Amino acid sequence: DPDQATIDVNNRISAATAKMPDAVKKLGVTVRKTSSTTLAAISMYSSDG
Amino acid sequence: FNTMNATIGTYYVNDFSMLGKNFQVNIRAKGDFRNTQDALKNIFVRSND
Repeated sequence: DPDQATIDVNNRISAATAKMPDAVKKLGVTVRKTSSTTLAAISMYSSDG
Repeated sequence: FNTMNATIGTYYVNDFSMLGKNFQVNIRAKGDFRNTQDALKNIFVRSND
């Protein structure tokens, strides 16, 4: 389950935000669920210039 | 109070990284006083002048 695993990592980041440098705390460690690959790639440009 | 916590208690200052860990900076006092009334004649704090 992506969510059961996600909110299991969360319960370890906040659990270990004590053994943490103070400078990384202020900007906040971010946890998210997203694939390690790339699904697609869009390109936009000017057809004239 | 900042002088008070740094002499009889423990003042958490900041942190530094040594040997791959992250240590806090605590400021205690070595301390070898008779009584507490005698210890109050040994803790100084400057005025605004």
